[PDB]
Amino acid sequence: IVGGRRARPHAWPFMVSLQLRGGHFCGATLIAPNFVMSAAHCVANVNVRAVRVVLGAHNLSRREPTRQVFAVQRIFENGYDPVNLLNDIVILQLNGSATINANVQVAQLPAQGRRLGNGVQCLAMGWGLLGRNRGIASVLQELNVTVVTSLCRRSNVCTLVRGRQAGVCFGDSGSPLVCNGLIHGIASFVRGGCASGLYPDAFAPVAQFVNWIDSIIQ
Amino acid sequence: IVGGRRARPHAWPFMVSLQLRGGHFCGATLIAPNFVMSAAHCVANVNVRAVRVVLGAHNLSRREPTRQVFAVQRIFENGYDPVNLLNDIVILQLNGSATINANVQVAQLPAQGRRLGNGVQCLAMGWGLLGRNRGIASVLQELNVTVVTSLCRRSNVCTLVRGRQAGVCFGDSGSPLVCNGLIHGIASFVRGGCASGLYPDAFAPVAQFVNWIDSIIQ
Amino acid sequence: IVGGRRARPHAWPFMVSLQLRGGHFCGATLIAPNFVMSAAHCVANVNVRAVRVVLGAHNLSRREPTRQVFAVQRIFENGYDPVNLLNDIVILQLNGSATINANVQVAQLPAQGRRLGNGVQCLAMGWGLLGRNRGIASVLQELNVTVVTSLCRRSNVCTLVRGRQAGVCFGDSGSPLVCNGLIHGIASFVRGGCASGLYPDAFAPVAQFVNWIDSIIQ
Amino acid sequence: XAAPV
Amino acid sequence: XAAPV
Amino acid sequence: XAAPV
Ligand SMILES: *[C@@H]1O[C@H](CO[C@@H]2O[C@@H](C)[C@@H](O)[C@@H](O)[C@@H]2O)[C@@H](O[C@@H]2O[C@H](CO)[C@@H](O[C@@H]3O[C@H](CO[C@@H]4O[C@H](CO)[C@@H](O)[C@H](O)[C@@H]4O[C@H]4O[C@H](CO)[C@@H](O[C@H]5O[C@H](CO)[C@@H](O)[C@@H](O)[C@H]5O)[C@@H](O)[C@H]4NC(C)=O)[C@@H](O)[C@H](O[C@H]4O[C@H](CO)[C@@H](O)[C@H](O)[C@@H]4O)[C@@H]3O)[C@H](O)[C@H]2NC(C)=O)[C@H](O)[C@H]1NC(C)=O
Ligand SMILES: *[C@@H]1O[C@H](CO[C@@H]2O[C@@H](C)[C@@H](O)[C@@H](O)[C@@H]2O)[C@@H](O[C@@H]2O[C@H](CO)[C@@H](O[C@@H]3O[C@H](CO[C@@H]4O[C@H](CO)[C@@H](O)[C@H](O)[C@@H]4O[C@H]4O[C@H](CO)[C@@H](O[C@H]5O[C@H](CO)[C@@H](O)[C@@H](O)[C@H]5O)[C@@H](O)[C@H]4NC(C)=O)[C@@H](O)[C@H](O[C@H]4O[C@H](CO)[C@@H](O)[C@H](O)[C@@H]4O)[C@@H]3O)[C@H](O)[C@H]2NC(C)=O)[C@H](O)[C@H]1NC(C)=O
Ligand SMILES: *[C@@H]1O[C@H](CO[C@@H]2O[C@@H](C)[C@@H](O)[C@@H](O)[C@@H]2O)[C@@H](O[C@@H]2O[C@H](CO)[C@@H](O[C@@H]3O[C@H](CO[C@@H]4O[C@H](CO)[C@@H](O)[C@H](O)[C@@H]4O[C@H]4O[C@H](CO)[C@@H](O[C@H]5O[C@H](CO)[C@@H](O)[C@@H](O)[C@H]5O)[C@@H](O)[C@H]4NC(C)=O)[C@@H](O)[C@H](O[C@H]4O[C@H](CO)[C@@H](O)[C@H](O)[C@@H]4O)[C@@H]3O)[C@H](O)[C@H]2NC(C)=O)[C@H](O)[C@H]1NC(C)=O
Ligand SMILES: *[C@@H]1O[C@H](CO[C@@H]2O[C@@H](C)[C@@H](O)[C@@H](O)[C@@H]2O)[C@@H](O[C@@H]2O[C@H](CO)[C@@H](O[C@@H]3O[C@H](CO[C@H]4O[C@H](CO)[C@@H](O)[C@H](O)[C@@H]4O[C@@H]4O[C@H](CO)[C@@H](O[C@@H]5O[C@H](CO)[C@H](O)[C@H](O)[C@H]5O)[C@H](O)[C@H]4NC(C)=O)[C@@H](O)[C@H](O[C@H]4O[C@H](CO)[C@@H](O)[C@H](O)[C@@H]4O)[C@@H]3O)[C@H](O)[C@H]2NC(C)=O)[C@H](O)[C@H]1NC(C)=O
Ligand SMILES: *[C@@H]1O[C@H](CO[C@@H]2O[C@@H](C)[C@@H](O)[C@@H](O)[C@@H]2O)[C@@H](O[C@@H]2O[C@H](CO)[C@@H](O[C@@H]3O[C@H](CO[C@H]4O[C@H](CO)[C@@H](O)[C@H](O)[C@@H]4O[C@@H]4O[C@H](CO)[C@@H](O[C@@H]5O[C@H](CO)[C@H](O)[C@H](O)[C@H]5O)[C@H](O)[C@H]4NC(C)=O)[C@@H](O)[C@H](O[C@H]4O[C@H](CO)[C@@H](O)[C@H](O)[C@@H]4O)[C@@H]3O)[C@H](O)[C@H]2NC(C)=O)[C@H](O)[C@H]1NC(C)=O
Ligand SMILES: *[C@@H]1O[C@H](CO[C@@H]2O[C@@H](C)[C@@H](O)[C@@H](O)[C@@H]2O)[C@@H](O[C@@H]2O[C@H](CO)[C@@H](O[C@@H]3O[C@H](CO[C@H]4O[C@H](CO)[C@@H](O)[C@H](O)[C@@H]4O[C@@H]4O[C@H](CO)[C@@H](O[C@@H]5O[C@H](CO)[C@H](O)[C@H](O)[C@H]5O)[C@H](O)[C@H]4NC(C)=O)[C@@H](O)[C@H](O[C@H]4O[C@H](CO)[C@@H](O)[C@H](O)[C@@H]4O)[C@@H]3O)[C@H](O)[C@H]2NC(C)=O)[C@H](O)[C@H]1NC(C)=O
Repeated sequence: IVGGRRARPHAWPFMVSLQLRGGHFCGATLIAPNFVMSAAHCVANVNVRAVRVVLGAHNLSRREPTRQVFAVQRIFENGYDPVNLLNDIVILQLNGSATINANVQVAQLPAQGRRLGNGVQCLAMGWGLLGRNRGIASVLQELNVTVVTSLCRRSNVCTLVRGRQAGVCFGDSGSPLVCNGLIHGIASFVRGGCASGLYPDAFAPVAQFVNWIDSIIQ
Repeated sequence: IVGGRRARPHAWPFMVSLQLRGGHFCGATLIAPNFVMSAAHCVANVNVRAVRVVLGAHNLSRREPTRQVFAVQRIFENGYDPVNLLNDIVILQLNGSATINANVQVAQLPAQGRRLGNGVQCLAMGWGLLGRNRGIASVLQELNVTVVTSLCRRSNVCTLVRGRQAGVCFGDSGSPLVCNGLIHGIASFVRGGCASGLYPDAFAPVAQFVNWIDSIIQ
Repeated sequence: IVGGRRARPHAWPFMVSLQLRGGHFCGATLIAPNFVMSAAHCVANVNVRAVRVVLGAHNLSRREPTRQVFAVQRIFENGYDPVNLLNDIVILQLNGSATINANVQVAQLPAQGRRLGNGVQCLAMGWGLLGRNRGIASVLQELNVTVVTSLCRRSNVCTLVRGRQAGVCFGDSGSPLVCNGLIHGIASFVRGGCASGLYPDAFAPVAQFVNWIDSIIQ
Repeated sequence: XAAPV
Repeated sequence: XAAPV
Repeated sequence: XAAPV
């Protein structure tokens, strides 16, 4: 997240951090106690038998007792198209089931095919790069953004921060877009670099998947 | 335009600004009173029934009486190839015909297949991003550049600003390259990011199209 | 090279600079007195009958007597795949044979299929862009980096500079990765831009080619 | 540009 | 990298 | 993102 602010610890306890030996590479959502939802592209070409799913994280550079670490048992994809960046969703079934508590809770999804109107105020959030030089976040960042249908396709949900250059960056993929309490996007892709100020960012439209996610978490 | 300067108001009155509900997304040229020429990629995947073509613009963030607003009635493409970025030209026939005047005049094209020698001093111009953080331009920028055949293909015209890092950026697409009074390129694409200092920028070679544009404006 | 330091003159005398009329576009290695090894992508779409191979360079912006200039007589490719960036190797047979001396010597390659363990300390080096604004290098830069198998495929060798944002950039392609005295990579590609701090950089794995390079230099 | 993040 | 602008 | 350098 470029130009966002430090979230309040565990102010979003459905927020997951997918990690490899060295560190965070993408974000995810706790959609069930034993399932997480992220961006397909994040695990397409990773050794998923190495990936760690860290729940209850806040300051990744720190040591937090708060945290619960799983491993992915299985992946469910729904026809990612890497060359058009279509259906950039996955689900990751964990080798366990977490302990729901204050710092780890399950997100609500919207209803099947709820379409987001232009103008809708949402919150984008991630541990991705803080900007064209500043590295990846230690502390979870959150960003106020708006739904924009211009410069977008209908098979994404697109956000834009008007009048500043701010938005999602590398490693924010997989991360939720929470609109009105409900998880409307997953962080897929940027145009022009991050924080272009011109092109909206693009999120996999969760409400277009919901019935699929449902038949998989029940 | 990275590292260019503020043009003089209406110092280039063939310069167009293509805009969607929020703002400028690419530039164009007034080639006839009811036609404009831009970069195919600029409208490939836009709702062209939303696009606005603003003539007689200078300081987009301002309100100028000077301005004339049309809508595109029709598009004429000549075999854009999005994966090689070949033939990145379009023509946009407007729902009207503008009023030619001091702040809105029709550009001259060159002759069919005039090839630009290496060394040729030209002027690149646009309301695209001013640089890796500074946003899009309010005030039309213009940049002195040179034709370079190295690091180029023959199916582009390529420019380079020697000894500084300067050049075209996001939203400068569609915008003219005016060489010797005549419109030789359209702003297509950059390599390495904008203003790399290493790779030339690439423009659709207008003189290779001219007979096509001619059979369409007469 | 972003965030590397000035190498000591001719401290690496196998280092080559491939140049076109205006200047350096990629690096190479002196693998034999009449052969050089670079990144396929560097000459795929260049007029190789224009390219200059400058040996014994240090401060490219200067005039150095030290230097020996050849032209490529022929290219040997081994199935570059530009769309997956697979086999990004070439060999360039020079119109002569250089004079081996203190400022021009032949690199050692490793053995066929030597695989590099995670953790291996190496030296990356190049005259490519010094960073998101600072241009290309005048003076050869060198950078201490580590082999990382995460965020990588097996058909590359990948490096990462931990705890800073540093790494290879545009024009560093073709350039050697020298590990333990031996040439283990060629500079192919970056993810996220240069110096992302998140994604490793990727090098063509020379030890996977060696028997091929051998049947061509003997 | 489209870069996947 | 080639990004269309 | 993969840009060839
Ligand atoms: C499923 O799976 C899972 C996972 O797995 C994994 O992954 C995958 C992918 C694969 O790879 C596999 O193989 C693997 O293994 C399981 O489990 C899990 O595991 C993981 C791993 O194993 C984990 O994670 C990690 O962990 C860690 C730990 O470590 C350490 O230890 C030591 C000893 O103890 C120490 O010292 C340190 O500190 C650390 O820590 C810990 O410990 C401590 C102590 O010290 C504790 O504390 C506490 O206690 C005490 C007593 O007295 C008291 O006082 C209190 O108060 C406190 O203090 C704590 O600390 C702990 N920790 C925490 C909690 O945090 C960790 O640490 C890590 O982390 C990290 O962080 C940071 C950042 O990086 C850093 O700095 C650090 O260093 C580190 O690194 C991680 O997390 C996990 O945890 C687990 N999980 C759980 C348990 O939940 C399983 O089993 C499975 N399941 C099934 C099968 O079903
Ligand atoms: C073709 O088509 C066209 C177009 O269309 C469109 O587009 C497309 C795409 C689609 O979407 C459709 O649907 C659409 O609609 C047509 O027409 C055109 O239109 C357009 C739209 O409609 C336009 O544009 C726009 O416009 C505007 C206007 O507004 C306003 O108004 C109000 C009331 O009036 C005001 O208040 C304001 O200011 C504004 O302005 C105007 O007004 C005023 C007044 O105030 C004026 O002034 C003048 O007057 C007075 C009286 O007394 C005097 O004093 C004098 O001196 C002066 O002052 C002026 O101002 C006006 N304006 C101008 C000129 O500028 C506008 O405004 C807009 O703009 C913008 O700018 C900036 C930036 O953004 C901002 O700030 C602002 O706010 C705004 O937004 C635009 O431009 C146009 O114009 C039109 N065109 C013409 C007319 O040319 C058509 O019809 C067609 N054709 C055919 C069909 O054939
Ligand atoms: C193979 O091939 C090769 C190559 O070729 C080329 O390339 C190709 C690609 C194609 O294009 C073709 O066509 C071409 O041509 C051959 O050969 C080679 O060549 C090249 C070219 O030709 C070369 O290079 C270049 O060179 C140059 C030279 O120039 C000049 O000169 C003048 C007169 O001399 C002068 O003035 C100046 O300075 C320069 O230099 C030179 O000279 C001088 C004098 O001044 C010298 O010095 C010395 O001497 C004296 C006497 O007294 C004494 O004192 C001493 O001490 C000293 O001083 C020197 O300087 C020289 N130089 C040098 C060495 O360096 C050059 O210069 C150039 O460079 C550059 O650098 C910089 C950067 O850019 C700049 O600044 C400058 O300006 C310049 O530009 C270049 O390098 C080469 O060299 C050659 N190589 C050899 C010889 O080795 C061949 O033949 C062939 N082979 C076979 C066929 O087999
Ligand atoms: C940027 O984005 C954020 C987030 O965006 C939203 O949420 C995300 C998740 C997505 O869903 C987006 O789509 C959403 O837009 C936007 O932030 C929102 O701002 C609102 C105001 O504009 C605010 O709503 C108003 O809240 C009033 C009640 O507020 C209480 O209670 C609610 C419910 O619990 C709580 O959410 C509020 O934050 C606030 O909570 C209390 O706060 C105090 C102070 O911190 C606490 O007191 C301290 O507590 C500590 C505890 O240790 C200690 O004890 C201290 O001593 C003590 O002082 C207290 O404990 C909290 N209570 C509880 C129970 O937790 C409502 O009355 C009001 O309603 C009325 O007005 C609205 C506006 O007109 C009307 O729409 C409405 O109909 C009513 O008329 C509002 O609801 C939101 O809560 C806030 N949302 C979030 C998630 O923070 C932000 O607007 C945006 N900015 C811009 C620029 O876009
Ligand atoms: C960066 O790029 C720019 C632009 O590049 C060119 O143009 C673009 C569009 C592309 O086509 C590129 O391919 C082109 O290269 C380059 O700028 C050019 O610089 C030239 C000098 O190097 C200059 O040419 C010389 O002009 C002399 C005459 O100048 C008059 O008249 C012409 C024609 O009208 C006009 O264009 C000039 O600007 C100048 O105009 C007068 O200016 C004065 C001062 O502003 C005005 O007076 C003021 O007016 C206001 C009005 O309200 C008020 O009344 C004030 O009180 C008053 O003082 C006056 O009104 C203007 N008159 C008119 C009628 O408008 C020629 O004599 C000279 O020719 C001789 O020399 C040349 C060089 O040796 C020879 O080639 C030639 O054969 C002759 O020997 C030149 O033509 C260009 O006009 C200028 N082009 C543009 C479009 O600006 C620039 O070089 C470049 N820099 C570099 C670093 O690359
Ligand atoms: C960043 O990377 C660099 C480079 O990385 C390595 O190399 C590249 C090419 C890749 O292959 C990578 O895989 C490699 O990792 C790393 O730099 C290395 O640091 C080492 C120390 O950590 C150092 O090794 C130790 O060297 C001792 C002997 O040193 C002498 O001799 C050797 C051989 O000649 C030479 O390489 C050394 O630099 C040093 O050379 C002498 O230096 C002096 C001072 O400059 C010279 O004296 C001056 O000379 C001028 C001449 O005009 C004038 O006369 C002045 O008056 C005079 O003072 C002198 O002339 C030089 N002599 C010669 C003959 O040239 C060893 O004893 C030691 O071994 C012991 O310790 C090791 C560590 O525990 C053990 O492993 C080992 O078993 C032994 O126990 C080491 O070998 C390396 O040389 C150096 N490599 C390079 C290429 O520079 C660097 O570590 C790294 N940093 C990090 C953060 O990752």
